[PDB]
Amino acid sequence: ASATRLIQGLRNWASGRDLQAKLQLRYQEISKRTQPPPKLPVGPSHRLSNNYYCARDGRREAMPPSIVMSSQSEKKAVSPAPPIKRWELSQDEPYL
Amino acid sequence: TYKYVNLREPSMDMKSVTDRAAQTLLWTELIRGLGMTLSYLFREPATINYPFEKGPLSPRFRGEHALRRYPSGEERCIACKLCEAVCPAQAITIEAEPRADGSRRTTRYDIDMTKCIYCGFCQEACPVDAIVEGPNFEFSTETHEELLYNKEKLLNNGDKWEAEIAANIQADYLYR
Amino acid sequence: LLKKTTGLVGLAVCETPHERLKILYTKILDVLGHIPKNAAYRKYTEQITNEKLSIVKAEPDVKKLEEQLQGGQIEEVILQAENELSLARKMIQWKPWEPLVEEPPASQWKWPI
Amino acid sequence: PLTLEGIKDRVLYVLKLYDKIDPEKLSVNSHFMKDLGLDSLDQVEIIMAMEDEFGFEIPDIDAEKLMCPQEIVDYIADKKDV
Amino acid sequence: TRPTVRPRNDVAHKQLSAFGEYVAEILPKYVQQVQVSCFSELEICIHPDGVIPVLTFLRDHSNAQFKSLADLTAVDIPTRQNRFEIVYNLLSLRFNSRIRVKTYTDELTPVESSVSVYKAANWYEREIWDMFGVFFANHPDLRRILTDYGFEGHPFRKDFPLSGYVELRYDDEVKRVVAEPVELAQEFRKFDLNSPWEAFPAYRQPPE
Amino acid sequence: TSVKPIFSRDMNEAKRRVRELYRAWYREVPNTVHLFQLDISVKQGRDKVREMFKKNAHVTDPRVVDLLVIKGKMELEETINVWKQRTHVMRFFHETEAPRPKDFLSKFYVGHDP
Ligand code: SF4
Ligand code: SF4
Repeated sequence: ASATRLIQGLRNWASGRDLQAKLQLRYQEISKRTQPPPKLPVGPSHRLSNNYYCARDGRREAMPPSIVMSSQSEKKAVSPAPPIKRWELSQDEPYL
Repeated sequence: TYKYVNLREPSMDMKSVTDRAAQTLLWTELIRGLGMTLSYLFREPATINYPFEKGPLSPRFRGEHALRRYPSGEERCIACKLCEAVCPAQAITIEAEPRADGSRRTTRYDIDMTKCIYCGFCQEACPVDAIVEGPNFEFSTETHEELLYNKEKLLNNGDKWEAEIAANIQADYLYR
Repeated sequence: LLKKTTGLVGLAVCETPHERLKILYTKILDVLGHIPKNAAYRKYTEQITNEKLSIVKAEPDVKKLEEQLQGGQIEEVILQAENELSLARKMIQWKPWEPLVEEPPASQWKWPI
Repeated sequence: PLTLEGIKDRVLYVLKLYDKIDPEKLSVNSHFMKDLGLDSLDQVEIIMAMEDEFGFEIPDIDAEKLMCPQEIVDYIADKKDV
Repeated sequence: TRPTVRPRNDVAHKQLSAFGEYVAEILPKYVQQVQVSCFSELEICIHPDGVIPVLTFLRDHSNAQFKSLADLTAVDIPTRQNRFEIVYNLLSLRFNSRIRVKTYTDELTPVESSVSVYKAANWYEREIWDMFGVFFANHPDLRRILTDYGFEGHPFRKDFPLSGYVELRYDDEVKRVVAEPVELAQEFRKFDLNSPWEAFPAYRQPPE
Repeated sequence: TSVKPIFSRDMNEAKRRVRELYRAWYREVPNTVHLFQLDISVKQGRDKVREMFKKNAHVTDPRVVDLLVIKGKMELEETINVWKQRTHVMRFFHETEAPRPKDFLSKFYVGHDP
């Protein structure tokens, strides 16, 4: 920031870009190193009622894998999923 | 939702062909690169004056370990061995017995700082804020065994750095 | 219209994709006739090959053929028809419609142990 | 390859360069395994010493059947004119 | 069960189950089990004689196109007599799906190498040789890839100890880094962490 | 008891492969002593090869000795091509290791190992 206007103009000319609007050295625009204390929010399970753990038990709703075929009509051929939709080219900047 | 890098067919009129031939014969992009290097010649460098200037750190920083105390001088560690149960390097070794007033305290509290991965799981596992990981990172030794800390070294680090450790915990305990 | 590039590296642009797909699909069906009728590979591959061949014969355009064959570019549709032909020629040799060669041991796929 | 007696003498010279075989018991019909008391790998390195001397690669099927110096000189003769 | 439970993908579960039926009835010579997990992943459990037909089918079939070998893995399970579980993770770019192909071998039966199906497999099954000892027949260059050159044993087997059997140091007498039997200044402290109470009743194995 | 073979159908083909691998090592040992510039003699390295081959002399399973020949070819390939260094080749010769107590009484004197 302390560069004189001659060096600043020379530097902007040789780069081709305005370098003072976007300086890579940080100054007083950054956040203060001393912050106010937060008050963090709690999750949706911080309730005093209707909050039984068996009604929100993630690990216990996992089941063993359903065995489709085991060794102990004119049905349609299937794929593992539908085919992937063709990507559209970028409207923002296609390089076209 | 996709873009084509390098799918440009160049113009073949005499203007653009003479542009590209002038770029070849007169080295225009090379002077562009010289100009960008010259632009960094006249910037203030990003160099800090270590050791007289220090790199910026946050209160969460995980440096040298320390065993803390209550504001009475009583040490906080009550020998519960959660920190060596969670220590992913098994750098922590703890023995314990009831001391002479019947209190649950440690006799051994070793941390091999050369096993330690400095991940702060011990300070987040500790239920009484006893083991913390302080701000000291300037503790390089000259011998390997000077980094095999026993309880006396960790209590000296706690007594040494408590004025700073307590303020960093004061700044960061509401996120924890 | 002469597509300039497929975009995929090493995938050459096919000048006549319709005739190439017709030759590949009828050649898949010719090879696939050498498999027994109760083999599910023959039935499923005749099914999808007849569907793709009907789509190829019913659309003179190439772009709409790409949008309704639903398989990317037309040259990689050609490549997948080639791969299916090579697969059918290998499936004749393997004979994988036969019964199971061996049962596994009794707790082989039992997880956790 | 010129004379058979020279081939047999050179086979015996290779076998007396080999240290584990007693030169006293070393005869033309002295068996390697049950007479001289040799391991199979001893016989394998004996065949390799014969290949080093006579300059031709003896394969595996016809080196296992070489259990005495007479079999060795008969094999070297049969793979040549002599 | 909204905010904290992972939402179940029923559409992909039904689709992968139908495709598992498809693969099981096209290749009944080798397919032993087909199972879809609760988080919608399809496993095909095959006989090891059909490594090349099942993988070549999944690579080349018009309703499969699993052109990408994501990963190839052995898992050592010592209580099974075919203790090594060779896992093939395949990726379809055409149908935007993944399939798991699993087969088995013990220490002595070789698995047929799959570099004719996926050239990605060249280093993977070589790593399986290096780490487990599973020999892959008709491999181009099968040798070690990750362990040291004089290394004895296969480290990812579960009867192999954590620290191995030998350790290195420099020895100034012979001017050479040497291998000596391993001695720890501090032993790796084994923690019996398993709870004596059952965690998942849905996974309870039936008693004898 | 019907198992798929590796290379050998029975033990005679297996011993053929053991024998060819031993021939290959025996030819290689002078080159290994030269280009690694080992401080051993050629006879000493050949005795070590014979020791390593006699170590596995009890095996009666064709698949196990097929794998032993395969791992011996891998060791040979790492030794002919200079992939091993001098240290990896000299790790067969346990030189810095102290001689272990052999009889009952010296093992009793030093410690608790049987
Ligand atoms: S920071 Fe991590 S590795 Fe270091 S002592 Fe604490 S828990 Fe162990
Ligand atoms: S977790 Fe804390 S109180 Fe518990 S043993 Fe470790 S340092 Fe002591």
